[PDB]
Amino acid sequence: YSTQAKIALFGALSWILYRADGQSKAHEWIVDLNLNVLQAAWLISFSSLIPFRAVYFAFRGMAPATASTLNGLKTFSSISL
Amino acid sequence: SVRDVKTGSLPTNFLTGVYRFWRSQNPAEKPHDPVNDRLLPAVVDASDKRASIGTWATTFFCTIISCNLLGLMPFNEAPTSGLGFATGLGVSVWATATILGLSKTGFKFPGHFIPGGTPWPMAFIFVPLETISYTFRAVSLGVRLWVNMLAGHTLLHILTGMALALPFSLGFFSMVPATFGVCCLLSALVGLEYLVAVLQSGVFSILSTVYVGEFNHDKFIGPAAKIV
Amino acid sequence: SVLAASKMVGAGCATIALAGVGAGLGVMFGSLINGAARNPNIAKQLVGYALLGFALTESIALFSLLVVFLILF
Amino acid sequence: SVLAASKMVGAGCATIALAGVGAGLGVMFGSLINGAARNPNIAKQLVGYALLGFALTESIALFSLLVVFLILF
Amino acid sequence: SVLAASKMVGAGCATIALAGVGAGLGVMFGSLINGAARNPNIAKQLVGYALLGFALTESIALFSLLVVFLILF
Amino acid sequence: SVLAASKMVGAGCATIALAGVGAGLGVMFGSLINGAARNPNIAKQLVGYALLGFALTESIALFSLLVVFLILF
Amino acid sequence: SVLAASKMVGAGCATIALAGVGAGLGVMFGSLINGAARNPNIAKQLVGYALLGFALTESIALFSLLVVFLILF
Amino acid sequence: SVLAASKMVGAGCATIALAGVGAGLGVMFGSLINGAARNPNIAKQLVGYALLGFALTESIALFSLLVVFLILF
Amino acid sequence: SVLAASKMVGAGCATIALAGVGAGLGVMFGSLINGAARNPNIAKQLVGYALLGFALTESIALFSLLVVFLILF
Amino acid sequence: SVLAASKMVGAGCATIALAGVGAGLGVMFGSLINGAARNPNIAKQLVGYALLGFALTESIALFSLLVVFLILF
Amino acid sequence: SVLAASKMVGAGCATIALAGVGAGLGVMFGSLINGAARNPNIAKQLVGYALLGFALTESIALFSLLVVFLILF
Amino acid sequence: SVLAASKMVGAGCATIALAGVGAGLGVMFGSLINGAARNPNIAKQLVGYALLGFALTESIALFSLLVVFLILF
Repeated sequence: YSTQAKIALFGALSWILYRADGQSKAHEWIVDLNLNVLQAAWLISFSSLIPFRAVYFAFRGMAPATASTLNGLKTFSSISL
Repeated sequence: SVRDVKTGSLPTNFLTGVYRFWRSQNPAEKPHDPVNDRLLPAVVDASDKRASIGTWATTFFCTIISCNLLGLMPFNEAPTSGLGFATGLGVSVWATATILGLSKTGFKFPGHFIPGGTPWPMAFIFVPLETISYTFRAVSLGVRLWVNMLAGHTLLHILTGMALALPFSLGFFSMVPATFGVCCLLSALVGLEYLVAVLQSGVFSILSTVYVGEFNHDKFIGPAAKIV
Repeated sequence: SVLAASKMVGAGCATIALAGVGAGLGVMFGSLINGAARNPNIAKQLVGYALLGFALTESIALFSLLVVFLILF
Repeated sequence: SVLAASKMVGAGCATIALAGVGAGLGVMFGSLINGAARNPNIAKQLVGYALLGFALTESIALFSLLVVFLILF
Repeated sequence: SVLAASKMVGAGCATIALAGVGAGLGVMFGSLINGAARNPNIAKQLVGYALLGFALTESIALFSLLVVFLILF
Repeated sequence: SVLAASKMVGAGCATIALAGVGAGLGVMFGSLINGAARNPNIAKQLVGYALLGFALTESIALFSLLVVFLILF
Repeated sequence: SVLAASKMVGAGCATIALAGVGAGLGVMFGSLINGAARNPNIAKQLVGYALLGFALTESIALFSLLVVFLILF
Repeated sequence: SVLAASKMVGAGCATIALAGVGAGLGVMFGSLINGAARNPNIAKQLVGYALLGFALTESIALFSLLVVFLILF
Repeated sequence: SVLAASKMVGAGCATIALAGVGAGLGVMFGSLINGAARNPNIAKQLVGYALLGFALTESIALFSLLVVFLILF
Repeated sequence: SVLAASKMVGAGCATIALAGVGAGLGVMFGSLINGAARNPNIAKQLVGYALLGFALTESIALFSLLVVFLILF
Repeated sequence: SVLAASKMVGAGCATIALAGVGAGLGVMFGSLINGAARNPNIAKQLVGYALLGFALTESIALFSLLVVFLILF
Repeated sequence: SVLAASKMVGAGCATIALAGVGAGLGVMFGSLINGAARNPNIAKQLVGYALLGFALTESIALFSLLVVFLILF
């Protein structure tokens, strides 16, 4: 964990503690605490549903500069002997 | 010397698929002759007075996703649920689709009346009916994004605000008759709210690309000497 | 205070306009599917026409919810 | 003050005209899609006819919201 | 003053006639598009027949708003 | 005077019959256009049948506005 | 005198049956036009069947206005 | 005497069942005409089936007016 | 005695279920006629299926008039 | 006793859900007949699918009459 | 106690959402039958798609009865 | 306390928008089945278009239940 990443660590963990404390001090608190165990139940389920080796080769085909391989210079018309 | 970017990384390939999609929504008009090496000074100039619609959409699409994606991150709430952000991008497309109309005419406000004959009291109501159907193009574009992130979120409180009551009024061991069927109902709305949040942006920005792309109609200025 | 009371009845009655808006963009999105049935070789134009009509149907949906918040707030 | 009270009930009841306006420009924009299904070679005329009928359907939508603001303001 | 009060309720109820007028000139302008689907070689006659029926449908729209202003003014 | 008051509420409620009259002569004039789509070589008979059915649909439109003026005047 | 008062509210509510009667003889007279589209060589039988169904639809229109005058007079 | 008063409101509300009965035997008599469009060589069987369904639709029309006179008389 | 009064209002409101029952066995008996249009060589099976669905539609008609007499008697 | 009074009004209003249930299994049993029109050689599968959908439509009919007896009894 | 009284009126009015849910899964199960009319050689996919849409239509039926028990209990 | 009373009547009246939402995604999911009838060789695009329109129909369903909880809570 580099210097730049640790600032993004407790710049996103101290966001949680700023905000998960902001869920208890509100009015409907247990309406909002059970809201977030349910909302992260799809963060779990999306991890084990999508095929990451098939989304990646879909986004590898998303751009024509990386999907189709290069055809710039054939090896004939480039030799010198 | 910012960063050595990888050549084929994932947000490089994800972004330029999006940008070549929105740029593909308003392509330039096929010109009135074969594109020579002398028509090129009118092709780079008709691609100059063209409004750069490809980045004005991707600005309003890589924001509306990344703001509504936070509505499905845990503990967080999407900033588009406020009225002060959702219609902050609602008027400012209808602003932008008006500034072009106030630029293709040269003036700063036209809108006056041209006369007619016997249907002239008939044609007097319609252009200030088109105006009130042009003014409500703004409010329609804003609140539509504001509700869909407050509609699936005011309900989803109360689905949580009832489903808890069955393990509250009844015991924790009593999940078998009803709770497991209801906890499957509640979870099946964040599955709905995911597909609304990914797609409300894709609606919102394709509306922006239609509502601007009816203003940048231009013409070529290379007919000066054809055959010689 | 019947002024702030009787606007709550017409609050709910105002949103019945959003019944037929729901029924409107059902047949509108029904014939999208029957429209792609005849020639799915070119149907991006038809969905490119389908997001036109949905945007003008939300210009009835929001056009009725302009009144509901005008009654409430 | 039932004068400024009872107009709030008929405020919401006035906008139920915008139900069938929503259902009207659904089938109107439904058959746009089935209309482009038969011959998408020429369909700019049909969308050029579709923006005609939407403008005359908003001459029912605004024609009912002429009454709503006449009741309120 | 229930005389000037109760006419405000029937004011909004009178405009519900403009629901089906909106639904009327939707299918009327729907089949305009399906009508130009069969033979767009000659369709200026059909739009020349479409502005006939819209004018006689506004002879229901104004024919109901004749009553609304008769109740109000 | 609730006698001359409560007839103003049922005044507006009486004209909601003119919703579906508007929706009635929409599909009636919709299929006029789809009717001329199949054979516009002979369609003066069909419009000669279309003014038959409109006259019998105004025998519902006026047949409901017979009641509205019976309530008012 | 709520007896002669409350019958005036149900007077207007009774005539909402004449909404769908209007919508009924619209599609009934719509398919008259699409019926003459297929074979206008013989269509006097179809109009000879169309005045049958209109007479049995006015046996719903008058069948509801039997109640309205029973409430009033 | 709200007993003999409040039955007059539900008197008119009871006859709204005769809306969709009117809309029912419209499409029922609409497809009679489209039914004779396909083969008018044999259509006395179809009208012989059409008077079957009208008699069973008046077994909804009278089946609702059984209630109206039960409320009144 | 609002107990025996207010059940008379919901008496008439209960029978509005018999609107769409009437509209239900219209299209149900409409497609009987279009069903005999395709092959009247064998249509006693179709009418033998048509009296099935009418009996299950009267299991909605009586299923709503079970409530009306439960309110009255 | 408005508690046992006002539930009688919402008793009748609760059964209006059984309008569109009646209209639902009309078109559901309409297309049964048009479904047997295309191929009556194999239609026991289609009626074997028709009793599936009627059972799931009575899971709306009883699903609304679950509420009516919950209000009454 | 109008608090526990007036929720009984909106109890019955809340279930009118289950009208069009009934009408929704009628045409949804109507076109199941017309869908098996075109190719009953492969129709287990279509019924495999029909139980998809019924489950998402009961996500409107229960989605309205979520409100009814929220009003009652 | 008519303020917290009269919002319970417009609570139930607000959800009648979810009638035609139910009827909207019935024909929307009806033509899904007729859409797979023409070419089930490629129908994952059509269901890939069907989950588009359902998500925009729930942008009417939740768009009306945004108002109901705004009235209640």
